Amino acid sequence: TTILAKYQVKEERYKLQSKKKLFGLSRSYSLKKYYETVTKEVDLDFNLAAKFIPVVYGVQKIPGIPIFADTELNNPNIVYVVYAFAEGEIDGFLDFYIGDSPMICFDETDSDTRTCFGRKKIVGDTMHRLAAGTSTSQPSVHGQEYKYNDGNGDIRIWTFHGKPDQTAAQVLVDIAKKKGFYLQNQNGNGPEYWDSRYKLLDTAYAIVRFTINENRTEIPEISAEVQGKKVKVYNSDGTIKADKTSLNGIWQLMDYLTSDRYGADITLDQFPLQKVISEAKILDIIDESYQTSWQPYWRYVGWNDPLSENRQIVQLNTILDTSESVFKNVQGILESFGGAINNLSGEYRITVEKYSTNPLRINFLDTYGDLDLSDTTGRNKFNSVQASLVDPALSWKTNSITFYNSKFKEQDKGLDKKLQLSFANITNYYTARSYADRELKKSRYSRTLSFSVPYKFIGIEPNDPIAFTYERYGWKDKFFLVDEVENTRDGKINLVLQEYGEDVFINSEQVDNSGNDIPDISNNVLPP
Amino acid sequence: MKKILDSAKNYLNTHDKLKTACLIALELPSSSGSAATYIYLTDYFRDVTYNGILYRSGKVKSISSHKQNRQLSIGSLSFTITGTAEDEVLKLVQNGVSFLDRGITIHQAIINEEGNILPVDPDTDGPLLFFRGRITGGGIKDNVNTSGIGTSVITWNCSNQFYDFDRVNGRYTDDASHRGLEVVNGTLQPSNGAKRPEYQEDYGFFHSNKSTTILAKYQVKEERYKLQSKKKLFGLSRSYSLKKYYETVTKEVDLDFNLAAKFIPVVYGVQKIPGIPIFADTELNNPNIVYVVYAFAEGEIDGFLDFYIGDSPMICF
Amino acid sequence: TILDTSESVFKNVQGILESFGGAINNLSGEYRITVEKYSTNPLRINFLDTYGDLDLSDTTGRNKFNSVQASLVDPALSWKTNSITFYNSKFKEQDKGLDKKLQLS
Amino acid sequence: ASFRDFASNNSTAFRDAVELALNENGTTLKSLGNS
Amino acid sequence: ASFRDFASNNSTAFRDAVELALNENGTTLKSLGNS
Amino acid sequence: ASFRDFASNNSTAFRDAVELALNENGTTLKSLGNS
Amino acid sequence: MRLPDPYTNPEYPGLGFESVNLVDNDPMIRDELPNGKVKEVKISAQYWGINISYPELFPDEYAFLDSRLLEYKRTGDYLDVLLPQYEAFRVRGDTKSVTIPAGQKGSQIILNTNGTLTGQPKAGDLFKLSTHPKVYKITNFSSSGNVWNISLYPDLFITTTGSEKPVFNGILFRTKLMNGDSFGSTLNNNGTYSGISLSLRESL
Repeated sequence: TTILAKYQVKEERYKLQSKKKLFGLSRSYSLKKYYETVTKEVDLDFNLAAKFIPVVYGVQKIPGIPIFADTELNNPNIVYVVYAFAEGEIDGFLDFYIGDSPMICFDETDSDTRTCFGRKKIVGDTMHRLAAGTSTSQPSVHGQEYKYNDGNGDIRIWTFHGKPDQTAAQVLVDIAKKKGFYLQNQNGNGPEYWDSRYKLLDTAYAIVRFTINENRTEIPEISAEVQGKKVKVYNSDGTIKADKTSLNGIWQLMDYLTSDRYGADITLDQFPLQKVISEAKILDIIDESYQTSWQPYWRYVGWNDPLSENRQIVQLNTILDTSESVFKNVQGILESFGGAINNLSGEYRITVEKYSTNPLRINFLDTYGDLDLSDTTGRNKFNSVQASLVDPALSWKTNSITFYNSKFKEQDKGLDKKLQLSFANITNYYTARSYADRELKKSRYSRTLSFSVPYKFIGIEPNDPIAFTYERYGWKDKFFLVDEVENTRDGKINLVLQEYGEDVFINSEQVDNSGNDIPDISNNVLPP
Repeated sequence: MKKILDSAKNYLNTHDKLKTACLIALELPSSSGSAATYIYLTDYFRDVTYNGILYRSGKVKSISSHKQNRQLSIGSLSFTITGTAEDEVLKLVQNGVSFLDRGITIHQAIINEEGNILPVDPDTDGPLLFFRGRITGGGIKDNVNTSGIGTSVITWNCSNQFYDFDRVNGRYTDDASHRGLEVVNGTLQPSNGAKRPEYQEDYGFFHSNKSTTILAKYQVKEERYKLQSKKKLFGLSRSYSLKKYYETVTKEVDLDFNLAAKFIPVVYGVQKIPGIPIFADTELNNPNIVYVVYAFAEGEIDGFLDFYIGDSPMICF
Repeated sequence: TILDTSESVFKNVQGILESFGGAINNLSGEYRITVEKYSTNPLRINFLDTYGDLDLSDTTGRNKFNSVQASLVDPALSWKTNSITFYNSKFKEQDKGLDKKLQLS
Repeated sequence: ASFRDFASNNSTAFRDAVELALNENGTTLKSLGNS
Repeated sequence: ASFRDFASNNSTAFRDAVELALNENGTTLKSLGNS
Repeated sequence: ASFRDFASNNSTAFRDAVELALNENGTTLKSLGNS
Repeated sequence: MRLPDPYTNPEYPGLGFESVNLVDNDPMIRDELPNGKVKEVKISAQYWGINISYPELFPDEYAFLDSRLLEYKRTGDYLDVLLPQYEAFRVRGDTKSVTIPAGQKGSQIILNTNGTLTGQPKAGDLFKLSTHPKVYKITNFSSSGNVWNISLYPDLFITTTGSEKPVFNGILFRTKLMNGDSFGSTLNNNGTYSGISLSLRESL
């Protein structure tokens, strides 16, 4: 960092962008406090939490942490600096932000303001277009060199993906072999300055080479859009597919939970594969509210082929700031798709909210006689929702999703009550809108029920469908979802049910926001 | 000091055995907002007629204690119905019914020797008010004992207008929120969610999303996406410490990740506030002439006293 | 005053109060605004008119101060912060010269 | 006395009873996850 | 047991009893309004 | 009632019983010294 | 199983109830309204409770009794008892040819003897269905020729399926012991077990 600071502006001398901008708005925060806490850049001279390596699932933008910086001996204005992006075996780098302008320009509007290649809108061009020269929409290649000249200087990247068995970069080894590094000669070091031991295992990085000259007099802040760590997707038959990253939340959580390198080391033994596989398909249900054609930034929202469906109900492109606690990281991965880690009955069970046509029928005469109804309509029932997300349609800025409901305001005597939300791991606008609509629908059912059942009915777990039937009330097979379950050693099970509805899980039709994208074509000098 | 009639001041001083009844009048939780049905109830053993309204008896069991401090707080009250009426049970446990903003008024009535209401409140020449607020909550507690006597208690929860302390009522600078847009069949049509019915054809905040990015072109590299904090000092109480309080105070906020900086403030008296851009565009044949619109404050203001072009006001000190 | 509307209604009301005293009261039906004041005809309560219980509690520590220091946004400056600080010789003659400062904003 | 053991067997009730007096004003105990 | 109802009828006492053990050190419960 | 005096004589037990239900999740009462 | 008694084992006359307490246990959600009206809701099932007290038991009789009780505690089944005060054989005949039409719920019941039974079951006597083990109590009787209309205190637990047969004699309560946890017997110097008593309770 100190060596790199010499080739930077007085400002941004010792600074780095925050890895995660939005993290999640819950009852632990207030609107003012939550939106004031979000930071853009952190100083590296007093923030030891900014030097932790993040892990990315899906297409997300992350800053690069320098780990090496040195110039050539006889060409001191050529500086090699190494930035470590992300953790684990990533699919590749989609694009590189040299300053605040990506190498692949957004659309026609950004093309007429600077020297750029390809289009990120509709076409979905990727960085590999720099080497191939054709229209390519797939990530970089491990260890391949890319040449980018925008007219102000030459920049070469040498993208490296994470691998368990990486070899040392040949370019840096070759330079260090001939005593080519300036500070290597200054301090008298030999070939050991950079050697075959410099493997950098399990860490993706890029060796960006700068040619500082009359025009690019400073090293701009480097950021990249990675595609994320590959995850193991388990199939029902038994085969194991781990070749690409997955947007499914359950697979991302399973990867985070079974990794002893980052996170907790929960072995695959302590997991029922069939239950997890069945629950993944719940998040894999195709949504029919919007059309695939309505998303022009298809490549940069996690999708890989516009022809395919790519219309899953919940899709997550997440950044996990590894400097956080494991408990808080898991708690943040959940609450983005529902989810409830359960340690009952031995294994770790992942359960998500769902509707079933064959729930378990509990009559009140099957209980122990106690019953507590509690509906807190105040503080929990809302008529409209306002959400925010980091949308790649903009320059990874925040976009607000706001809509009202005329039926819910016709009810409640026209009272104005707004639900405030913020999605951290969702980047697709339509998915975020659907999730906000689901939360707004789910807020209208605020009524819980608690009772105890005998040892029989053993096996009840949270987020299970149960039909309650108490003839004294007007209840005949009323839909409930388990919220609290307690098992005693004397064969008594205490339950707390949460009321739900069928309408919660149907998707309302929406319109396309494809024409309301605002690329940041500023921050650069316009040509004559 | 809630003044009391001198006539009541004699009865409350001479008579020792006072027969008091609490007259409850709660709005029925209804599925829709149409009409306004009221259930009138009393704690007395016989029905009590007040202003021609028969407050029927036999349902209410107990009422809680209304406490009010000198610190702002929700005023919670809890009155319980029998729970074995089986006509009040269905109203509470009905499906698809909401009582988010249903009110309740409770009177404190004193009965005379002849069975009438002793006038106390001077303005109304009737009984006092015990509590008037909103219904926020509820529940029923069934307890079936396998040997003995079981009990069931329906408890309604009440509070004042500030029950939802985590509620942000504000006009966020956006078209979708200002006009209350909602998809009806296949288009985003304005609805009744707008604070006024005349807001449905107001396109003032139409170009507010791109105003900041367009404006940033004509600014310094710093202050590119920034805005001054609307309120600098907010108040030092026992909830803060000196160091924390004076470190929290901020001068400028970034507009690309602070959605709370796009809310419209309300100003009483002479105060300095920043302007939130809602439109910015140049002329066609004179591109160096740029029109930018800043929305200062809310409501009918008296006027603008001065404008700070940069950090220097137009009218010098 | 400036009311940052992004705040909650509850907190905005709680902040408008405590600037002039004030206590919103929902007792006796209506909303009543009461401020601290002195009266020459207060209501006379004798202890024999009570129910017999009585609790006296004086927390002089953590609540009694001899001097005050406050701050405000003063338009005399360029809307910057100005500090108002003054002492009291009588209150420090009492309390055996202890230095205790009240901090306000 | 032996009250500690008991309270340790009814902790959630204590938490709820505490959070029920802080909600009188705008304070709540779910604001500790930030810190 | 039936202790929950009781505690819900004496919440302010619980709040005060809690804040009386946090004042031993410099902690107090009035520092939640910020968050 | 006379429960206030008692609770004021057993405050530390209340504090511990509270902090024992907040540790179920990741919350704890030692995060008030910051504020 | 069967609780031993002088009818099953006449060689042990010490067995046999010195005093039997047939209690009625119907839990109810009773509520006393402020207006004077008392409202009670029946939800929990009703169950007869039987408190049996034994006279001075000699060692062999107590050996038989506690052997049977310990067999009960071992195999875990139910313990049937036959109250003798309700053993007045007031209805002769065989009840197999008596049909109870299906689809009947509530206290009332209609059964057709088809001219088979001789004797009228007066109010206060016991009644029990062939299939279900619940024991009812006749409160009123009215017959029009062969058809009998009987009103029972506890509502019919199960709706008649058209095959249940009336049982007007030899009615056994399917009970469970409630003194099992701590059941002691004292032996006097006279040679008899004194103060042997049972607190039974009908199950289901």
